[PDB]
Amino acid sequence: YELPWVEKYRPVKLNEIVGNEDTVSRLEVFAREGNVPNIIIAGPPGTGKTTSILCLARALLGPALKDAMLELNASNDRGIDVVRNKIKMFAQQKVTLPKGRHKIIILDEADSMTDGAQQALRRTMEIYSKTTRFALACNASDKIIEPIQSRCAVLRYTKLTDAQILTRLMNVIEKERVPYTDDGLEAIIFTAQGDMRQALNNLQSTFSGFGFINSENVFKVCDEPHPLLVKEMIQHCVNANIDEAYKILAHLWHLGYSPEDIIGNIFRVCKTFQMAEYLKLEFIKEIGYTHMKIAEGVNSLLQMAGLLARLCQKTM
Amino acid sequence: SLWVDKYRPCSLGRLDYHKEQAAQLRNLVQCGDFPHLLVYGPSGAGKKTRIMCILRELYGVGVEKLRIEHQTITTPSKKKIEISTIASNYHLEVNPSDAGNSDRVVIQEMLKTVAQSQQLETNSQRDFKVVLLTEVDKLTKDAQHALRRTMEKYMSTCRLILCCNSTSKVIPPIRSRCLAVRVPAPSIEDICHVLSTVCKKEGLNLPSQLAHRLAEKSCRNLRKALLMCEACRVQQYPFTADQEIPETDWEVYLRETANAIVSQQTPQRLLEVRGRLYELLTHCIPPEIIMKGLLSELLHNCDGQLKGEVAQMAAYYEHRLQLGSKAIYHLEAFVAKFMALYKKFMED
Amino acid sequence: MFEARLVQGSILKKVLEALKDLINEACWDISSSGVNLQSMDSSHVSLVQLTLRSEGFDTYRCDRNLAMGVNLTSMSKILKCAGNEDIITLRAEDNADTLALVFEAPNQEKVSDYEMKLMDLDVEQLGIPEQEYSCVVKMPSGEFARICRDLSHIGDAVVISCAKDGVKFSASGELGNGNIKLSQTSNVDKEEEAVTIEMNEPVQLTFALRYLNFFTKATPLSSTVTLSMSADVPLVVEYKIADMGHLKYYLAPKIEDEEGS
Amino acid sequence: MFEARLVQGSILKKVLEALKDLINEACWDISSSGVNLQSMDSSHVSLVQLTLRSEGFDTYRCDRNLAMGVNLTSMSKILKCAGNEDIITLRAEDNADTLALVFEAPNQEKVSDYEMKLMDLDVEQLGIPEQEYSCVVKMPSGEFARICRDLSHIGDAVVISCAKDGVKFSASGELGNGNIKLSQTSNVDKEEEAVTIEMNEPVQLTFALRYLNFFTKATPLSSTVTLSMSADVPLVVEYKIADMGHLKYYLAPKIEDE
Amino acid sequence: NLPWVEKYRPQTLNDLISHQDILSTIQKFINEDRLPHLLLYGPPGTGKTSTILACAKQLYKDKEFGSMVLELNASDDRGIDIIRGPILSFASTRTIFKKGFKLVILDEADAMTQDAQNALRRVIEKFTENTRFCLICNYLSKIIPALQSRCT
Amino acid sequence: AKPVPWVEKYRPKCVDEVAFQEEVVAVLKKSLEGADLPNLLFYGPPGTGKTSTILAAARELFGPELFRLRVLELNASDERGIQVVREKVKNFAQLTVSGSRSDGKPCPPFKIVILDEADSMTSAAQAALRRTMEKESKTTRFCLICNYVSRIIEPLTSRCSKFRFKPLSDKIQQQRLLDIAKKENVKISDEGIAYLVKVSEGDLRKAITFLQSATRLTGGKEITEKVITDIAGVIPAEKIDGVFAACQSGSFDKLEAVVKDLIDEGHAATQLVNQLHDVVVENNLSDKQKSIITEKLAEVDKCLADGADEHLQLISLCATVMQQLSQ
Ligand SMILES: Nc1ncnc2c1ncn2[C@@H]1O[C@H](COP(=O)(O)OP(=O)(O)OP(O)(O)=S)[C@@H](O)[C@H]1O
Ligand SMILES: Nc1ncnc2c1ncn2[C@@H]1O[C@H](COP(=O)(O)OP(=O)(O)OP(O)(O)=S)[C@@H](O)[C@H]1O
Ligand SMILES: Nc1ncnc2c1ncn2[C@@H]1O[C@H](COP(=O)(O)OP(=O)(O)O)[C@@H](O)[C@H]1O
Ligand SMILES: [Mg+2]
Ligand SMILES: [Mg+2]
Repeated sequence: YELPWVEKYRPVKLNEIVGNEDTVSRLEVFAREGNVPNIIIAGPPGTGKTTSILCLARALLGPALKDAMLELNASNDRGIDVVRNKIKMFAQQKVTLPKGRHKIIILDEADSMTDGAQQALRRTMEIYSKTTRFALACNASDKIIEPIQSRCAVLRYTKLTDAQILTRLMNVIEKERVPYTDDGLEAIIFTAQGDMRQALNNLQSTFSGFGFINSENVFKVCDEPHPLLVKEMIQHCVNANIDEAYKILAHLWHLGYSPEDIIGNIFRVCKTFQMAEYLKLEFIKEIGYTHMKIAEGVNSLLQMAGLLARLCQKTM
Repeated sequence: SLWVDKYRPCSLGRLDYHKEQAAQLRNLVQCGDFPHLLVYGPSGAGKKTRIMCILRELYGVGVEKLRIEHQTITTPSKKKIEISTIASNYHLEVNPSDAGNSDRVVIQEMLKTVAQSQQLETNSQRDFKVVLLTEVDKLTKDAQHALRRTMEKYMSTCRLILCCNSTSKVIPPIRSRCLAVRVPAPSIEDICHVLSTVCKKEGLNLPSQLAHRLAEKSCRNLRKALLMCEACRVQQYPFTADQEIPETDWEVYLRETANAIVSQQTPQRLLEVRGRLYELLTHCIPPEIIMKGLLSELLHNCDGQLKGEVAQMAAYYEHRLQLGSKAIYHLEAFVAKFMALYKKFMED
Repeated sequence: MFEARLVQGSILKKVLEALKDLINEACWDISSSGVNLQSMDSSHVSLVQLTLRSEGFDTYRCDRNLAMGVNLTSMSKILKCAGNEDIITLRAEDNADTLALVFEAPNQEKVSDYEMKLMDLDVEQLGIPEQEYSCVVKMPSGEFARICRDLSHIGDAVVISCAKDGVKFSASGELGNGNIKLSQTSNVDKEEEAVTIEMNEPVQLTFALRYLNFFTKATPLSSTVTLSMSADVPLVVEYKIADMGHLKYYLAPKIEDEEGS
Repeated sequence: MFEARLVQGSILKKVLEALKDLINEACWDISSSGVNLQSMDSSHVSLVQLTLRSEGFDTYRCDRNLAMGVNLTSMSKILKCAGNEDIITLRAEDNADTLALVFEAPNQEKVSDYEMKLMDLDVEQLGIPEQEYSCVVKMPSGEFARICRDLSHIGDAVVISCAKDGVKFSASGELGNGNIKLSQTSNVDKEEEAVTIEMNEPVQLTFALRYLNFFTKATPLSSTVTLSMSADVPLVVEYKIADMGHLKYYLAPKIEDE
Repeated sequence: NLPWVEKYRPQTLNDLISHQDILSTIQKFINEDRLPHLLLYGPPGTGKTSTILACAKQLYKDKEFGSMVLELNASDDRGIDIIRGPILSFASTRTIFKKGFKLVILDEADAMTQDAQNALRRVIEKFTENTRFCLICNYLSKIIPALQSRCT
Repeated sequence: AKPVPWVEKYRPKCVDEVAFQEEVVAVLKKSLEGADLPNLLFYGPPGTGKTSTILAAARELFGPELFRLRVLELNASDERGIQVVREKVKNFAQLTVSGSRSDGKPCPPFKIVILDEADSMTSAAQAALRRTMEKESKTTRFCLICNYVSRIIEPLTSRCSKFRFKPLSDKIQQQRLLDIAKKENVKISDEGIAYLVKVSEGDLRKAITFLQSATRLTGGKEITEKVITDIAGVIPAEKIDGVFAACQSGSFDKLEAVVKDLIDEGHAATQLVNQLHDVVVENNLSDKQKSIITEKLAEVDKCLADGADEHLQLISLCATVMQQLSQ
């Protein structure tokens, strides 16, 4: 009954988080000081918004965490009566708290809440701010209204640079003494894409699945289109060759890959490909157009063939 | 009172143009089993004239006693939407396209409501009653699917008359069960005929040449022609052939837009013409109408070896404006491509 | 040929109102020993076993075993046609799509024939093993129903602990805490109001309150309720349905995370 | 000038929830014979004839023939202020726009005066013909409400058939069928618990159950109901409100064929 | 008689073929009790439900199958209601019989909204040692990347 | 009586009235002895009578006693909602009767449900229909009726038996419409009947509705070519000759004249695409000219399907047929 590595290697203090260094340092300044403002943390998944908010709440409250901290989440019902009752009478309650430490309402996945939920949120966070402070977590700030981002301090978490993902990955691997190859670990970076929980789960998964951490094992337990094949496809589309890229297309189509994953890996490889900048812009526009062809419901091999033809003709 | 609607015809025998379609519709409504109608044609051709004329021929005297009712509907999301209704004691008339994404909601609920309503003294008047769907072409797909469901389930008690233009966006399987009535735009001679009639009734002596100018500048649109005639009467009662016709502000604004385009081919003139395009777009006029006006006032200037590519790019940017959601990017892309092609044309 | 006569008529109504919202389709397994039923909720958390013995019926005869699919909402409406003192005769064929219930007045004046259409269901007979329990507590039915009805206002769960003092029902919700204790009662004038506790080892388990509120609608069936509770064993709620059978429930306990704070 | 005083006021309250759901507004017609209500439902199915006789009232003054059309939901709201034992006074003048309702205590310690706004209604009086009905079944109104309520769960309509074996109610639906049967009771202890069948010709007729559920809110008024049927005529259901008066409901049978 | 598709659903991990690696890894997971939450994705009709049903019938007997496996799909109404209904109520509780982890089998799992996927991924985090989910889907790209970061 | 339209009135009724569709009779005739069948899907142009064929077929498999109890017929364009797909079929399969009849004949114990015009459903509704077919594969059999193949999705067509329904192809409809004309006392010549056949590509129902409409407008007069051209949605041929004469040689002023003279007439641009395509693929133009014109006609019909403006696109289409015709 061993715990998974996502929850086993969760940080317990605020200096173990490698996401955004200035924001983490200012959060630690507020943890040692006490008067934490209303904060909202935005960014891609896996950057560590939940562990930053949880570690801030723990380092603030301590032993009074079970009564001075309310964690409302997406798996719980968040209707109009919930923001009318649960959040309100948590914000109205009294807790014997120190001079600087304040009550915390951890509102994880605030972008999934309805409009009336945020309508009942706004007055609560403006009025009861002498006692309770809201630490919102979210993925996209567009689904949240502008007034909540106005009354909060917005903390943009970036997608993680691969170096800090490597440092945490050597920390976990040295904690487990799991053998590795280097290129397999770079394959784990490529499978992560700024999602650190995805990197940990894929490493976990892959070792339990197949011993040595080598490109073959991680690319077997994931089964995305291979970076070398799609990179050679885009390279064959660079020098105006429809046929040589079409053997790679038939290789990736007779392997049973769905067209959505094919075009997603095509765009992700085309993001970092070494070619001319205007040519990269035209390629990204055509890959986007074929991706709307896919998303509208035309998932044939001939749409991939037409994508290859358009990338070939745009290179003279 | 304006004469554009004061001298509107009532009976099918006092129509000025399309007499054969008038006789065909009169003999169609003369017998029983009046079918579902889909009336179509260009704007200003006189579709609604035929529709209230058909309503006059189908019923007795009380066909023009109209009033506005307001009906609320509920979306699947908890939100009340108030819709308008032009109604009489013999017929219904709804514009259902005012509700944008909730058009399936009104198309289900409102015609379910008027279908469940019972015709009081139904033996006295006629077998069924008629429902007008004034703007029906820009309804979405499943809204029109619920529309043909509504046409199928109440075929005995409620037939519909759908009025629109450009039926390409109207779905196929509503066109199969609806009798397609096509009203062409009246010709230059028919427009001159009705202008001469509406002037001879009101004690006027309009020359024929000015009637030809009114017809040729009305672009086969009779309401606009009678409004130009009215405005010409207001401007000057002694009518000369060399008369300054009071054109509408948005056409001459498009003419100034077009000559601002062809004057200079620089990004600063592109900024000025983008400001003019924003001023045109802010008046809630459709961008296909702006595109058509830009192409009509643009083809009077360009050389004969460049009209084809200009027309192809006009169709291309109108289509991509229809596929998109914001008009100004596609419009100013069209203007930028025209400036680039024209500066290539005079540069070589 | 399934003819089964039942003189006391509202006890089947109370049996059904116990199954009324807790389960929507169930299968009746019919043998010469009588009527059997074993079903689960749609969430697969609570198990219901209903056994009606052969000798409890007035005239029971049954040639062959019958697996019979039933929607309890349809005969929830049909058993509301039955009176409180009415005699219920159940009739079915060996290859029936039909079910006949005849409601008879005690003075033989009013006769009622009612028909239910049956549905096919796949039956998974989950054989419940005989397990010895660490704790067996018999308590009043109305007392336990009141216990869950008060504790469902505080929170959504109850912590039931059986120890040497007695049985403790606890709840902890956003309104606050709640702890109701019950001790062994030495002397009651009636045997139906006493709380009597037999023990091997003190236990402590957490249960959802929606399920217990669904369970305790079986209050007028029996005056006494037997809760059999143990570690790694479900919460057995036995109602002895007079002398004609028994209604038994099985609740899996909830997961309690261990926190040092 | 019209005043009426009645010593038992809960019977008019029971009248009120007997027809506050069936009909929304009703015209009360008072002549020297008494009070008559011949009203007609919104969905064009049911007719209701409620009559209250003069002799049962404690005192009664009526000058001219009068017709007041009152909304029964609102005047059901005003009779909910009254109790179950209070003596009730109804007052209205000859040109009355108002209805005065005075509820007095039996010990005369509480006397209550309220006012009701009245409205004008265009009333058509349907002439109910005196005709010989073939079948008359007298049975317990509590059991009759029980019959309508337990058959309403099964289906939307009942085919009921009466013959030499007695009366029979049948309903069909997606849950199944229901078929209740009553015979002629020979020996009873109370006459209100007996079932009596007067027979001329066995008849089968189908009627919607919503209106039967609506009609069975008059069951505290009478211990017995009377169900009268014949061919091609509306069904009569009848409550005897004491010796005070009667409550007849005329139901249009369902003739829909597949 | 029945159509041949329903008569030969491979009932045994022996009858099925051409999926030997999935067979080997899943039996290796289930013999040593290291099975994580599963997300089975591919084309239609390649045997996604058959292998997980044969594995669940390999683990448990027929007399205890009703309390250790809950099967849902999109024939029922799916959204934010039934994730807060049967799924977590099955997931948060213990076993009526014996001991061991449970199983939720969710066929055609790509048909739910991303709010429902966020509710389900938090349910997966909250109860893991007592519940092992199985989500069968056609397209991987309809599933949020955190949910793919939970289940293998 | 009510005025019945002559499509469902004149449809076949029995199994052998299907006008030479004996394969559809024979496959079932085999299934009578086999007492087993998978899901069915009949695709074909309408007026052929797929619904009446499956109604008489289910009458043969169950009988008139079991027809109203074991056959559920629903119209998919009348039941496009995802709720009524996922509730009424579930309720029909949950209410089960035995597969034994009072006549003593053997009967297979699965239900019959019919979904007519299933091609008009969307992708999500057809996916929910696939789910309903998946969960009810034991106690209720599914058959569908549609007019086109690819409008039905690939998972919905992968679990059914596909049957093509051929209509009355040639030389039968003309005398049949003549019998309808002589029965209702309708005067219409041979060329009008031939034009009625020609305006509908293999569609009987379109021809009956056009004849009904033309007889309603005339009321007892001669059915000329003008009335049929008006009802059937045909641009008159002299407009196409004027368009080709303007686009053959000259200036852009005459094109604008004929395009603004084709929109003003009320004609749909898709009809111009269809008829201009018909007169390009049959004429004596060059292969390059025919190819460029037809590819642009396909692109113009694409953007008209997407809701673009007809005026500018008929301008551009006439511009490229001018640039192909003048050169
Ligand atoms: N900056 C980080 N440093 C170290 N470990 C991290 C970091 N970010 C994430 N992790 C690990 O990833 C796990 C999941 O992190 P979470 O904070 O839950 O992700 P998240 O920011 O909440 O994004 P969501 O909730 O999926 S949208 C944690 O338990 C850590 O083990
Ligand atoms: N590897 C296999 N070996 C043998 N039979 C197989 C195999 N894969 C599929 N089948 C057969 O295919 C039938 C259907 O399998 P399913 O598992 O129901 O399909 P699926 O993978 O769930 O795809 P869905 O349900 O349409 S998303 C089974 O009953 C088997 O008879
Ligand atoms: N025979 C006629 N006599 C007088 N006016 C006419 C006649 N035919 C058409 N018109 C005018 O032409 C205008 C056409 O407007 P309308 O019927 O709304 O067409 P559309 O619906 O296409 O805009 C009307 O305002 C009407 O007054
Ligand atoms: Mg989070
Ligand atoms: Mg499957």
